[PDB]
Amino acid sequence: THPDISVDVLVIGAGPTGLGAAKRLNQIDGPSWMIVDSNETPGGLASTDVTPEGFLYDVGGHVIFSHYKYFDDCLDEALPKEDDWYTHQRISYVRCQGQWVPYPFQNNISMLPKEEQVKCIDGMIDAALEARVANTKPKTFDEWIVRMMGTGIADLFMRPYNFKVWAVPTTKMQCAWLGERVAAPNLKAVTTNVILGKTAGNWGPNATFRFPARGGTGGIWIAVANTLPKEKTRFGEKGKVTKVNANNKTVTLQDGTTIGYKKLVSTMAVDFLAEAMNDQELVGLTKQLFYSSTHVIGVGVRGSRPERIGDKCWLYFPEDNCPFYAATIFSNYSPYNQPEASKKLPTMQLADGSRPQSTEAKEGPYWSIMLEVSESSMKPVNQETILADCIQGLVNTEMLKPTDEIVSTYHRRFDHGYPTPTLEREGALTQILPKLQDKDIWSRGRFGSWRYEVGNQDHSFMLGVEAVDNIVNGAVELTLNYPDFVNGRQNTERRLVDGAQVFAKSKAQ
Amino acid sequence: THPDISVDVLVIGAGPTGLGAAKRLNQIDGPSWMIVDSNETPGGLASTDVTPEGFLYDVGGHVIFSHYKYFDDCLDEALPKEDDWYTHQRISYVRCQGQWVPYPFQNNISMLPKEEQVKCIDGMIDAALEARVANTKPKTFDEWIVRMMGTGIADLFMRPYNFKVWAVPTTKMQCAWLGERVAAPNLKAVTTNVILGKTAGNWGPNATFRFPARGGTGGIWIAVANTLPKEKTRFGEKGKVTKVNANNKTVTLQDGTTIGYKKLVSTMAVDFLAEAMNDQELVGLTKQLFYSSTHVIGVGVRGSRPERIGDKCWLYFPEDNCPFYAATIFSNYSPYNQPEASKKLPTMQLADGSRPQSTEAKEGPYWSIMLEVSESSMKPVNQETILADCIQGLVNTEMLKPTDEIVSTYHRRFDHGYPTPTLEREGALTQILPKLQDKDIWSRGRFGSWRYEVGNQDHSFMLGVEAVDNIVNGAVELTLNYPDFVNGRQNTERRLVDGAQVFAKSKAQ
Amino acid sequence: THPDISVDVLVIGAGPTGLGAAKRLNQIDGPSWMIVDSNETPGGLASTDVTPEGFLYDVGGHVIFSHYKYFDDCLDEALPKEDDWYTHQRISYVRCQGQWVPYPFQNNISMLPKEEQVKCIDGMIDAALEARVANTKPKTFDEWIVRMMGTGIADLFMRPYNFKVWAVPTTKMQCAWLGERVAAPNLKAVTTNVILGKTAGNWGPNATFRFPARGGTGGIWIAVANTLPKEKTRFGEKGKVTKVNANNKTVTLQDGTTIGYKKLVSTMAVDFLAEAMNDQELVGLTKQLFYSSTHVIGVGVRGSRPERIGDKCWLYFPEDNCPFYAATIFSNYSPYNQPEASKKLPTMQLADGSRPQSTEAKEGPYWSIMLEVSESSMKPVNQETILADCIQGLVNTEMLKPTDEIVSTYHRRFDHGYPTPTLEREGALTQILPKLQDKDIWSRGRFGSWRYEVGNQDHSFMLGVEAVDNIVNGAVELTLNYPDFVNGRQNTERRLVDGAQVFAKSKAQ
Amino acid sequence: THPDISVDVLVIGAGPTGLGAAKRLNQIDGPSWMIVDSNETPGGLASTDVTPEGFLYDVGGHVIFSHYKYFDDCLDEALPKEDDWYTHQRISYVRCQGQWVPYPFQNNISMLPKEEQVKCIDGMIDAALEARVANTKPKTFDEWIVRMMGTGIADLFMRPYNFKVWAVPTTKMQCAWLGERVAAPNLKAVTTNVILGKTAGNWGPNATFRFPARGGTGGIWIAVANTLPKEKTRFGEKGKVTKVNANNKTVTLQDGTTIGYKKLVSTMAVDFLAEAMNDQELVGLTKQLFYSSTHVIGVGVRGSRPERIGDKCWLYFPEDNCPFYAATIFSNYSPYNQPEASKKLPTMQLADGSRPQSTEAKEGPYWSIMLEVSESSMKPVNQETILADCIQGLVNTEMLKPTDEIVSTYHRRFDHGYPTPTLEREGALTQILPKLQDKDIWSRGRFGSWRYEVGNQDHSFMLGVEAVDNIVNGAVELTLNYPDFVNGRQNTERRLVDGAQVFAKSKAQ
Repeated sequence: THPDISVDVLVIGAGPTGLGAAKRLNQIDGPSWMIVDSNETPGGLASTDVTPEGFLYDVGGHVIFSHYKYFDDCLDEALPKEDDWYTHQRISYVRCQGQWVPYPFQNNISMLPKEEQVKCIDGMIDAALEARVANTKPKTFDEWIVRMMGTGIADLFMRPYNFKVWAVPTTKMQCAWLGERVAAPNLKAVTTNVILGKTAGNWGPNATFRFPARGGTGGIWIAVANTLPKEKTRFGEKGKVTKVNANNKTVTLQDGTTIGYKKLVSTMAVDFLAEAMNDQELVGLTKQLFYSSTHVIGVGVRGSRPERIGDKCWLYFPEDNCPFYAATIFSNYSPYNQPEASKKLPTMQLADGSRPQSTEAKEGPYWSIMLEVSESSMKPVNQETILADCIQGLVNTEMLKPTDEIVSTYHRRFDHGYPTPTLEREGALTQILPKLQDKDIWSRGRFGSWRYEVGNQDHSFMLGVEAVDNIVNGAVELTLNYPDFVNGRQNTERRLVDGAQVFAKSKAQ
Repeated sequence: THPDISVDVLVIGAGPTGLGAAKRLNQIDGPSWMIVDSNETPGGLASTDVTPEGFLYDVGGHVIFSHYKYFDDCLDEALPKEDDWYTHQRISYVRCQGQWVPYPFQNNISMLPKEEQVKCIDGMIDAALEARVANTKPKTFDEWIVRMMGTGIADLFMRPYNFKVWAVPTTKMQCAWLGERVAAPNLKAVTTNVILGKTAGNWGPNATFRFPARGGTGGIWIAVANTLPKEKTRFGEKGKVTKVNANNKTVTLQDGTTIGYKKLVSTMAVDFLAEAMNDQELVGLTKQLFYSSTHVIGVGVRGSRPERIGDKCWLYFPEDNCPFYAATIFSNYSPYNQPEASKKLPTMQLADGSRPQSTEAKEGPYWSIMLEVSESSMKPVNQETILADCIQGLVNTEMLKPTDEIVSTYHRRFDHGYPTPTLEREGALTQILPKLQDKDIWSRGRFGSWRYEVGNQDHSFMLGVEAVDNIVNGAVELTLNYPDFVNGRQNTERRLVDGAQVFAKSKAQ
Repeated sequence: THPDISVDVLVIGAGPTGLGAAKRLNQIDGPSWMIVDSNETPGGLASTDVTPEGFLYDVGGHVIFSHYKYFDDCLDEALPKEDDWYTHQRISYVRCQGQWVPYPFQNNISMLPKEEQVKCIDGMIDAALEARVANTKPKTFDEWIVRMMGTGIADLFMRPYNFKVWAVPTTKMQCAWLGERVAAPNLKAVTTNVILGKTAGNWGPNATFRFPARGGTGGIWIAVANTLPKEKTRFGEKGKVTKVNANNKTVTLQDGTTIGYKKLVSTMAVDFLAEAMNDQELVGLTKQLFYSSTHVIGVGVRGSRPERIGDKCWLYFPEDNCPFYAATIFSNYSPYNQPEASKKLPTMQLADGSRPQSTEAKEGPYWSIMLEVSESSMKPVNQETILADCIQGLVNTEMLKPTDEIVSTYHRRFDHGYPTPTLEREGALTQILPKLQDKDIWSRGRFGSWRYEVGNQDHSFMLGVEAVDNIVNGAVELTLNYPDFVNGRQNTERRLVDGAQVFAKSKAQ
Repeated sequence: THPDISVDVLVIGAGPTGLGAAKRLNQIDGPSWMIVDSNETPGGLASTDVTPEGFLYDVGGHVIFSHYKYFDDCLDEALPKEDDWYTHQRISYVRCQGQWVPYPFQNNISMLPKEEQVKCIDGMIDAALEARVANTKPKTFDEWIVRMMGTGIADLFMRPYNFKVWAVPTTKMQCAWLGERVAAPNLKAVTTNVILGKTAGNWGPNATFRFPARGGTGGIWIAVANTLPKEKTRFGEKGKVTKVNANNKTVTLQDGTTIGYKKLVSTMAVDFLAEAMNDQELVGLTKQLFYSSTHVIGVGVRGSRPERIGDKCWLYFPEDNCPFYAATIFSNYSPYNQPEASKKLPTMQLADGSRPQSTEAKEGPYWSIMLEVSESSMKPVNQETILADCIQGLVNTEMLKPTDEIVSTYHRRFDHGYPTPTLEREGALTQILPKLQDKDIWSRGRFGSWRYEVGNQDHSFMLGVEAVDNIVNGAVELTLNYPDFVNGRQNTERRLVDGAQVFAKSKAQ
């Protein structure tokens, strides 16, 4: 038959990965193509939302660090101005027994109760002598942890937190994925630091980072999308992909529109990929993976930001006094993530969950905090409770005086929050992925790919870019198959203008 | 002034590297490009010779295990017919103590005296213990050897072999360039062998391969080149470059003709290049590294190839029982390497260097042997003595009976035969190579990029290809920059058919 | 009341230990004393028995190696003549898959099937690399074995044999006791030996050893006893100790004789000790110990000793084709352990368990073999079967041709054969022994002490000696509390004549 | 011809050792003997001396730990009175850059400058790892030291100090003398104690030594000496032994007396013994030995035990500002180690060594510092300076304010202070001792038998007892050839009254 229309290449989804695709597609501009999204608003998970009260919230505190000069090119193109951006220094703390413990946890043991210090140092000495003897390799993530850290830190922080974040015990996932993320401590220097009750806060992927002036992180993907030809895109219920026939290389939509493709690029969750294909084998295979749902909770609050807080960017919570694994001061990122002091809002409620004295709308400055709470079969959540539970956690954490006035409340639940790096993961993937490609499909994304090592924004955008560049110029996908490689380097070669483009506009003479 | 000719990208040299340039270049066909070469006949050092007596001798008799599907693509495009190729499993030997020992060396140690067996093993056991206890690595190749090998093993085989082949010790070499080239010995495996007296030859990158029926290894490049647009090529006095004006982007010839270039790809020897553009910073740099000059000697011999010779291909010579560092049975490769069975040739003279009984021209069939030996300031050779001593060595090594009739002989020598991986090499190259791109020069190859880790035909051709792909599409050269990457993988993505090509075709409608 | 008689010191039992006691007691001569034994014939387990056919058998092949110059003194005194003794070289073999494998097993792997050789060498390489990493210590005997030897030899020989001997799995006993007994292999030299198919038979406690001219090893203790005052001794049913009251320091006998003592020395089995004391606590404690019963089997056989046998002294049987753990050629030791060739005996039966072809008494020379079979709750035995089962095992071991004529048969069962070095042993002893001493009692012996490390004849005799010397001169008991000490040395200080004795006879002037 | 008298045993020298040997000679009371010394006084070099002002000083901080219940027996007997006993908890410090640091110095590193802290700590880390791996053995004292400490603590105590006290580079001394303990730096302890800045030292509740109420350790000597019948002693210029003929077993006395002996115990310096016996070989051999020459200097001071002094016992000095390796406050051991408060004495000099402005003789109370200065040809000393040195450096360490008043001075240089544990010491000893012993000579002593491992008063004493009881009771000399053994145990077995003796006494009935 005749597909309603046909291109050489079809990109499904408007998130960062889909947009990497669209960006290189558009840049080379050799082949027929176009991109679709169920969302009239592009950016997917990387997008932003807002409360009627006027407070903005990302999906869980998205911050920028990139290994890609291409990614950076695209960004600077979409937000070219100096003031389109704010530049911040990473500030991280961990809440343990009343303390704010500077990240990395390790050398900051100095700030601990001396007894817990003792425990940590002990377990760590054990791990050190033991490691001295190793040819071999860690099996589980847990095992890895215990190996690089020691049972003191393991029991104290690592385990409880990492379950709080992953919604599964650290024993049940693997250690393959940790290369530039998770910190492995050096005993000698830790001893030293503790001796001196001093800190080293310089390490981490985040030394400096930047944030969009206004519009939250969703503004990046809006601005980025704006750069494309519009008739080459469809977002809305017209963008919703209902069905896939990989044998006809055709896709059916919500409106029953049909589309042909020579090749396909899909950023949508691979399980839904399969479900939409009606491929029994494939779905059976995709069920083998695991993921965690995220609940995002922001809070509007009245009054100029407290002194107890200040320059703190985001931070973590191992203890069980709070439902959330992490939290973020959004106000610190820019002035535009919350309304203006000048504007008058009424107090929604007291931090202790009580009526304010009255109903009047007053102004003051304000501030914003965004915390995230995980859910899975091993760690469920109750929706109604969970919000109040969070606010409570804030109380308990010495975050808010119960006297504090809550001006705003935000809650939303995301079904696929995280690819879960379980042990079964590589077994399932190494099956799924190549299976797809032989059908001429590139599944890439936080979910399309399902590799969390690679699940950051630049990572995704570059998964799209690479998938494309492979489909055209036969480029290998390093972001995909060689994460430690891509992460362990600055990638300078690929730019938004390539010698091809240069020599074409050269040819124009 | 304007120059006589101008290209987007200028390619110098017919070396497989350069031809990789011209091939990818032509394929994409985006910018203007050409190739210019001194030699009238393509392939350069990959090109083949024949004695006045009708025997073919390559330069070394190069054989193939290929890491490049694109490569095999151009090869199967140049040789689309069935009979075009012959295929063989590898037979490799090592000459010590009146005994032929197969590769890999150590397992087959069972063919040695139980005494030499003993000592070797002991070196290997000590080495094994130390091996379990080191966390660290070798500065030098020698330390490398002794480390994963042991002494008896080393002295018997490794150190001497590498002297004969490099014209240098094992101590003056850096240890970083291998792990493809040589096996990882399991003292266990070696033992189980020695225990049983069992024979298995499995190891090496030489595993199985193809050889051109006719033309030797040079016909390949003849063909592959004849697939290029002719106006895009110059080989002869019309092709020789007398000078390079580096910042004028201009190139000057032996007939006087001139070329400006947007990009410059040199496969030409990096030192040669240095003096050529006449810059003493660069020439000082280049001269910071020296090389081993190589001697190639082929020889034709009368009658059915002997009882002893049989299925063997190439052989290693650690012992001082001769001059030559290694040899090849060239006739083994193809039936067409030697003159026809029916052709009559007289015996030029006996393997014992005396005169023959019959100055008569008779036939038998003929077999051909071809061996190579290096030379340098620290391992000199005599130009007049060499040949004689080679044939002598043939007799000794039990290649020959002095009764044997020499039908033909070949000798020729190349000044730059091998890049030598000095401990000083990268420290220098990290200066030499980078600067060229500041001038827009990709100097790639064996002697172009000076890395034998990627030294071989398919590799060099690849340095060219990738230099192209980087110059157009901004790919990174993992061949040049990252050897173990490309080597430890099969690279399936890059090819003679890519999306660009395909959709040029499709859209043509 | 009045004990029938009273001495200062009472020794119970005439075995080697008891005799050590009596010997030093007598030597010093200071205190009142005497010694009693249930046995009209002294020597206990160290004694000898004889078949009506005239073949004598020890209790399981007792051979002499001593660390004690005092022991040696006593011996030379009792058997002062040159010809009272024979001097032999230790010859030991192990039956594995048809081979006679020279002791020590390890380096004699050369004589093994090359495949089993492989296995052994492998397990051993493992154990070696693993041991290279150890600070730590072996827990069980099994663990010890596997550590020093490797899983090849472990599975092959050590495990099955050691259960065959101990009547308990190696896992269930401790590695504390092995210092000069059990051999721990050196990989390097083992490899070497195997490469050369050669042997090293020089190690062991036994390099040379001696045997009593006539009378078996019982003759030693007969002579040794003869050396004492007779009225100072009681052996018979007049020597049998029925009861002990440690509170009265009095002992009652079979005849109801009663005896007082200031101190007591007891070589009798400590469990029977406690049972005889009627001490509930004690017995409860002594039940915590384990031991193995021994069945001793000798064989009279007709005809001059076979060539297959020769100089072989004794040897071991890991395999399950035979009931017995060990066997000895008694004929080799002395000509007097079997009757004289000149004497005519009838054939009792065929080696295949049949009737001879006549009942007539014929002479020939003869020969003797003494094998031992263990018993315990984990390895029981059937009395009647077990003999014929043994003869059978001989047939199967290529010991006797079924055609061989059996002249003589010996069988006897010993309830306490061995102290079993179970893991529980030290826990039990450290409770039992000091408990005893506070009652002024020294329990010493193979069974009085229950320490097998110390369970050899010289060990025993010296346990008696030391216990005494302690009870008088405040000597420490090194044989007892410091076995590794006594064993790792030649003990030259203590003699049969001491300075005291010399200076007393000096005082006689 | 004839000796003026004949003994079985001749003991040369009245010091601790001679006294031990004698003590058992009588203990046993089997044979005849005589004991001699050239001094009217028993006690040799373990003694005490008294000043004109009535101060007194032991010979170097003689302290109580006995591994021997026998040694104790002798004591308790000698000095019956509890009111003759003074009991002191063990107290110890070291002077480090102004600091008093509780033994062990390791665990108290906490009191130190932080730079030096981490220094020591990296030292111990590196050490604890390399040691983690060690298959090998330390060939020097120093070697083993660093293997214990890590270079940090290594530098900061034992190198400069142990050279201070040993007067030889510790790299020139064996570590073997410290016997069987593995040099396994204990990191967890140091680390933790360092975290806590927690001070932890010497030992208490328990660590203690008793001291004679009056008359010092010479006082002890006379105390237990008097317990002998007088006739068997020769003491004075009279007892002095001027010649040794081991052939006739005659010792020629000073007065012209000569004495025959069956066996000989001689505690005078091994060398000097070789001189007296005029043995050339043994002279040339004793030439091989080494040892240090010692200076003892005590000080009278005015006033009551000071602030910085406290109840502290004795302390060490690694630094170069003071000549002594150690000093003990005698004041605390017995109130009688100094004149009575009411005694009236003049003041010699001022702590800084100025004139007492008043030369009147007044009372006040007093206290006492003894200290010790090392000498070798490696570390020569100056008699003149030395007193004033220990003075100054005493102020350099702030043991005095320059005003502190000195009531008296004691100085003496003891020729043979210490035998040194050089590597060569066993090369000498092991040869020399068998030589002598076979002459029927037991040469035991500080410099008689030469081993610091067992150098204590109790070690000497019991080495003599050991020897004698060898000759008579057939006893091995454990404190002799097994200092690891004797030093590692509770030796309860030999008492001053032995069962033998108790039985002899019962037969006195």
